[PDB]
Amino acid sequence: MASRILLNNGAKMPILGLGTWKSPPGQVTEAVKVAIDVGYRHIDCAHVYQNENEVGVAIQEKLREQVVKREELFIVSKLWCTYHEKGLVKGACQKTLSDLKLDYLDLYLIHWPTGFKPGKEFFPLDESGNVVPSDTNILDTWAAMEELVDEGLVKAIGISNFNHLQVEMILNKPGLKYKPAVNQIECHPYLTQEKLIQYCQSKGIVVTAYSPLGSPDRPWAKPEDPSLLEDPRIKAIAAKHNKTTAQVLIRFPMQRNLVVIPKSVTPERIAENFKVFDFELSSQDMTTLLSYNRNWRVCALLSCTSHKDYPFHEEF
Ligand SMILES: NC(=O)c1ccc[n+]([C@@H]2O[C@H](COP(=O)([O-])OP(=O)(O)OC[C@H]3O[C@@H](n4cnc5c(N)ncnc54)[C@H](OP(=O)(O)O)[C@@H]3O)[C@@H](O)[C@H]2O)c1
Ligand SMILES: NC(=O)[C@H]1C[C@]2(NC(=O)NC2=O)c2cc(F)ccc2O1
Repeated sequence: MASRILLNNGAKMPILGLGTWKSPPGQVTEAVKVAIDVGYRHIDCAHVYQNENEVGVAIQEKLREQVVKREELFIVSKLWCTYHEKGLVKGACQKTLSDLKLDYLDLYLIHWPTGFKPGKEFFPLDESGNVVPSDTNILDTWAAMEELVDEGLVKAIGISNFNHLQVEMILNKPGLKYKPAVNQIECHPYLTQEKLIQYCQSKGIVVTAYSPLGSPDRPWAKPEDPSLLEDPRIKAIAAKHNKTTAQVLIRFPMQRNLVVIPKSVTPERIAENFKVFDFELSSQDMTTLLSYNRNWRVCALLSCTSHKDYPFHEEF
């Protein structure tokens, strides 16, 4: 299968990337170095993950070592919710660039459609405990993102956790200069997202699937939540193809024409997770995995359910 998908900005994005949420700062430099050594060319980052400096140390080393050229890498980061104000977006991008040791990003995403009050706290909640919003409109945030393209700091802009109509708001924004290239959303067999994927693909927007393994290291997991890596039905499909459960869970979105970004800091698993271009799931396998949908989310942003722009009220 082809390793890179064409974006609506004319650049090609690797369909397999390395995730870095929850990767410890003491382990993520080695994790990104090993990932680049074994073939990965896309790294998914975010300022709110608090490890971009350490990701940058790895990228910089592999670039200086001439293990890879900058043009061959596809580096993604995300604008955090406390920087939606027009006057804060460039600084937020520039801090990410400085941390990552880069002079441009390949793709910069609005991390959530929800803007929060600016300040040192990433989740600034009022005496009572609810997120304090910003009044900045997300069409104005989008215009600020478009300026980053026109200034050369980013080659592509996109969105993340946007529901279908929020996508629609962006796409219908008066004066729209650049369409979003990507919508990065949670997607796996327990949250299959057919409606939202269809809408986005129909518009030339590429979808990236996050938490493709079900995020077993998510901070709020409970023993009684479903577990994709332990699902006997998924292990059965993996056994049939002589692959691991993780490899099936990574190959599944690839065959829906999605980009996928599994996280690991374990060198053996980083390597294993990339070995997904040598087998094919059947259509029957694909439909069977889709049938496991239960609308179950890893990331529901539970402190923001009353924000004007909370995304997960809408069906899709
Ligand atoms: N846009 C957003 O709002 C958003 C939200 C969530 C996630 N994301 C992105 O998506 C990435 C992936 O999602 P995620 O971090 O939630 O979870 P994930 O990729 O679904 O799962 C990560 C977990 O799976 C384990 N693991 C990886 N490979 C494995 C294998 N081959 N066998 C067994 N276990 C394996 C990892 O363990 P070890 O690391 O210990 O090996 C880790 O505990 C993130 O890191 C982030 O980059 C973005
Ligand atoms: N479940 C949620 O709603 C998650 C999302 C998230 N995970 C992720 O990758 N991007 C994100 O917003 C995350 C990351 C953080 F550093 C802090 C909070 C948090 O809430």
